[PDB]
Amino acid sequence: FSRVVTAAYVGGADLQALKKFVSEGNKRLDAVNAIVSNASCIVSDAVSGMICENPALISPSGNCYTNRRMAACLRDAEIILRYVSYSLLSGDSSVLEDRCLSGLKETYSSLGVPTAGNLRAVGIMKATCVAFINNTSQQKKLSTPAGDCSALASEVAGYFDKVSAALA
Amino acid sequence: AAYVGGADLQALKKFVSEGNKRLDAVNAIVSNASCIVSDAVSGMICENPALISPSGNCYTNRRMAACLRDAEIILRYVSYSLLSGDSSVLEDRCLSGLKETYSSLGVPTAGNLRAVGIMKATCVAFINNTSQQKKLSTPAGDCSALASEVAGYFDKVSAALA
Amino acid sequence: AIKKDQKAPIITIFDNRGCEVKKNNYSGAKANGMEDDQCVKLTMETITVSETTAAKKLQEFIGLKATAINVPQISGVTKKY
Amino acid sequence: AIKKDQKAPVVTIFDARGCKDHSNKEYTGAKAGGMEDDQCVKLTMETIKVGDDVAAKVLGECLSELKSRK
Ligand SMILES: *CCC1=C(C)C(=O)N/C1=C\c1[nH]c(/C=C2\N=C(C[C@H]3NC(=O)C([C@H](*)C)=C3C)C(C)=C2CCC(=O)O)c(CCC(=O)O)c1C
Ligand SMILES: *CCC1=C(C)C(=O)N/C1=C\c1[nH]c(/C=C2\N=C(C[C@H]3NC(=O)C([C@H](*)C)=C3C)C(C)=C2CCC(=O)O)c(CCC(=O)O)c1C
Ligand SMILES: *[C@@H](C)C1=C(C)C(=O)N/C1=C\c1[nH]c(/C=C2N=C(/C=C3\NC(=O)C(CC)=C3C)C(C)=C\2CCC(=O)O)c(CCC(=O)O)c1C
Ligand SMILES: *[C@@H](C)C1=C(C)C(=O)N/C1=C\c1[nH]c(/C=C2N=C(/C=C3\NC(=O)C(CC)=C3C)C(C)=C\2CCC(=O)O)c(CCC(=O)O)c1C
Ligand SMILES: *[C@@H](C)[C@H]1/C(=C/c2[nH]c(/C=C3N=C(/C=C4\NC(=O)C(CC)=C4C)C(C)=C\3CCC(=O)O)c(CCC(=O)O)c2C)NC(=O)[C@@H]1C
Ligand SMILES: *[C@@H](C)[C@H]1/C(=C/c2[nH]c(/C=C3N=C(/C=C4\NC(=O)C(CC)=C4C)C(C)=C\3CCC(=O)O)c(CCC(=O)O)c2C)NC(=O)[C@@H]1C
Ligand SMILES: *[C@H](C)[C@H]1/C(=C/c2[nH]c(/C=C3N=C(/C=C4\NC(=O)C(CC)=C4C)C(C)=C\3CCC(=O)O)c(CCC(=O)O)c2C)NC(=O)[C@@H]1C
Ligand SMILES: *[C@H](C)[C@H]1/C(=C/c2[nH]c(/C=C3N=C(/C=C4\NC(=O)C(CC)=C4C)C(C)=C\3CCC(=O)O)c(CCC(=O)O)c2C)NC(=O)[C@@H]1C
Repeated sequence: FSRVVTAAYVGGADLQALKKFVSEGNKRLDAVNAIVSNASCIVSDAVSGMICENPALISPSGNCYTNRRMAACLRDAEIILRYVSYSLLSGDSSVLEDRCLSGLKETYSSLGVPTAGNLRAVGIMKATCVAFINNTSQQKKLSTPAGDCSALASEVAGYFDKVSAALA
Repeated sequence: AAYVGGADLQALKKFVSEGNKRLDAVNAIVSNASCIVSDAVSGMICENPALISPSGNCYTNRRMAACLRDAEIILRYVSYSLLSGDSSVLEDRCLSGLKETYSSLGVPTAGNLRAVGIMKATCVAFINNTSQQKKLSTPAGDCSALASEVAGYFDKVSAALA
Repeated sequence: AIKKDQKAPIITIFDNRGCEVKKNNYSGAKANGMEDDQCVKLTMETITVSETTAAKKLQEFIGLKATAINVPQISGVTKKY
Repeated sequence: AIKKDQKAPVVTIFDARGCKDHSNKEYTGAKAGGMEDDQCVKLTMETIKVGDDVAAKVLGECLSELKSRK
């Protein structure tokens, strides 16, 4: 997938081969599916939770005041979520660190984007994604075969931790 | 805009049944409106993927937008029915003439029936705080009457579109 | 009859007990009570969905399998109507 | 380093087993002889954008749920 980052369709024998190049290929693809197919909710739930716990962020003094600022924040949360989703697909954080995190703290410092709010938004997204992967719903209320995805959940948790460490 | 606060809000609460609980129930819908619409249109589609096939009614951004829009319109008039305690505005301004509009356009009835059904189930779960997410804190109690009331409003939508 | 202007009531619920910000949108009689810190806002506005949003939602829906946590499953692989 | 073009990878997962009405013409590699012939991952790189409609609606939710203190 390195080409597209720097449309790809991987199916058939290419997909068969791709699954033997990562650990737990099938469950990994299920986890990605859960995250990307719920992206708008994941993102808005994190940004609105950041705000509902610290309403000054949408006061006239707050960094999310105005539709244009709110849109930029929602966008960034989605950028982060997508690079985490790519790390889960690829099994490593190289592109996340290079293309999403390197230089971001300095950018936010120069813009005045607040660290506290960023950490809370990321933390809500982390908890949400971990819960989608460690989903213990009864089978009739679950889109995937029920089983243990705890290793994948820990892996995705670690990718969010790399985001938090870069922004703090 | 209309702002109902202070003594006007006390009057509103007295002029409907279970005023404070009713506001919690309304908030369970409107504070989740984008997720409610998403679940309904997405489930409509995953049950019948033909809706986004190259000839289906939700194909193209313009039509998808209109459908997402309509689900929200319907949802918001249901939320207003719950705020006010009756369906007169919903029937007059949202349902009257809508079935023939949809028939003229070819907007599929079974799709609307599925979307409305999901919206009803989702709202009832948020109102009763049995959804996975429970972000709105309420004192403990029984909201089954308000849940049944909103279920009635969605059923009038279904009845008008069926 | 529907006006065909796609306008619907937008309701915002402000339960702002414990909020120190003073707002003056409501101009009526005071409650001298909790409702001085509570408000319902109602507007009638065109409901709008951008084609950017519609494209993004299509991409979220087009896998046809994933759902919210702990909800019923109705997905299929054939035309139903 | 971030490019400051706001572009991110968009992943789509197609578990299309049993689906017949879509022409599986996008993947042009060899077949697996197995269930992967009905399965596909898509990846594109896109400018991430948020419409004013979503920005306004998310704000509208927020304003409806600022946490009370008591
Ligand atoms: C929206 C996507 C979603 C679907 C679909 C689903 O089924 N569950 C989903 C989301 C989800 N959210 C969490 C956790 C949190 N969400 C928030 C924000 C909301 N809480 C508020 O107080 C608030 C303003 C009024 C919100 C908006 C928060 C704060 C959390 C908790 C984060 C934490 O630190 O633990 C989850 C995780 C599972 C859970 O129930 O906590 C999920 C799956
Ligand atoms: C809005 C997201 C959300 C959060 C956050 C949360 O905590 N609950 C949420 C959603 C929610 N959904 C339902 C019920 C249904 N959703 C669907 C659609 C999905 N199922 C699919 O198969 C599919 C395509 C792959 C979907 C998308 C359906 C069919 C239902 C059931 C509808 C019915 O008529 O019963 C609820 C209600 C859950 C409950 O009743 O306990 C909630 C809260
Ligand atoms: C406390 C939750 C809070 C802190 C802390 C903070 O920094 N900002 C906070 C609240 C806040 N409120 C609003 C907007 C509105 N609040 C409203 C409530 C009332 N209006 C009234 O007249 C009364 C008395 C009966 C209320 C209880 C309303 C109606 C709001 C919307 C006004 C509008 O239509 O534009 C915000 C948003 C930003 C702002 O206007 O200050 C915030 C952040
Ligand atoms: C079955 C679920 C179905 C019915 C019934 C129906 O009416 N439409 C259905 C599916 C459907 N699929 C798509 C889009 C894509 N499907 C893809 C899957 C594969 N492509 C391949 O080459 C292979 C072989 C390995 C696949 C398993 C892909 C990649 C799709 C995206 C195409 C793109 O990006 O342009 C849709 C959307 C509309 C369409 O193109 O048919 C639908 C409705
Ligand atoms: C944690 C991630 C969740 C969970 C997952 C889980 N999935 C499986 C089994 C399968 N999942 C797939 C999915 C795909 N393979 C593909 O090629 C594609 C399209 C790109 C997808 C979506 C497949 C094919 C399987 C094999 C079974 C089948 O054919 O249906 C399991 C079972 C164990 C295993 O590894 O096979 C599990 C546990 N389950 C959960 O409960 C978590 C919420
Ligand atoms: C079902 C909906 C859930 C449930 C509700 C429930 N709420 C209360 C008490 C209150 N609810 C409110 C809410 C508001 N009042 C406002 O003015 C506004 C802003 C417009 C809101 C959001 C309030 C203030 C109260 C307290 C009232 C008081 O004077 O103390 C109850 C308690 C019973 C009652 O009738 O008051 C209940 C049961 N509870 C649940 O468990 C369901 C999930
Ligand atoms: C989505 C769940 C379903 C669906 C929706 C769909 N609707 C339209 C077009 C229109 N919808 C309306 C509805 C209203 N107008 C109003 O003023 C009100 C009350 C306030 C309502 C409820 C109207 C008037 C139209 C036509 C005009 C317009 O959109 O501006 C479309 C587009 C139809 C087309 O062919 O272009 C769609 C797709 N479609 C589905 O498949 C779902 C079942
Ligand atoms: C939301 C949780 C938080 C918040 C966000 C916020 N961000 C900006 C502005 C920018 N964000 C970026 C980020 C990136 N560009 C990239 O290319 C990538 C990697 C692919 C990333 C992560 C950049 C470059 C900017 C500035 C330039 C631009 O927007 O194109 C804003 C707007 C800041 C302003 O002053 O206008 C906001 C509001 N704000 C918060 O309060 C939350 C904590």
